[PDB]
Amino acid sequence: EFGEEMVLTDSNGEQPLSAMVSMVTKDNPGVVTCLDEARHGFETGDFVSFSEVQGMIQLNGCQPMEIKVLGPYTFSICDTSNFSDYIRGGIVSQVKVPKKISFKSLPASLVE
Repeated sequence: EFGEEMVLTDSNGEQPLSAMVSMVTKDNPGVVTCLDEARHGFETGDFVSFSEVQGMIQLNGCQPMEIKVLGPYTFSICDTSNFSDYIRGGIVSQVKVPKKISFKSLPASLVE
């Protein structure tokens, strides 16, 4: 936004990605925003979980969900109408959803 760029020391780097919640709506889907002092790194289809929320904790205790990116600091989440109203707290991180070579074989097949 401005020309400045702070002058602190190194903080971010390595390890998974994370973000903070500045404001979220209780809709289906709902539109949430990120913290000015934070950056988002998820695309339409990624997954995120809740950390320490006030009121809207049910999300954290219900496994991660799928997000939607509307903009740089704008984005939506799954249906959050079946939970309490967001009061405070709430950290959005990037869960480690399955991404390995998982396969299943019910029948038997040795040599065709």
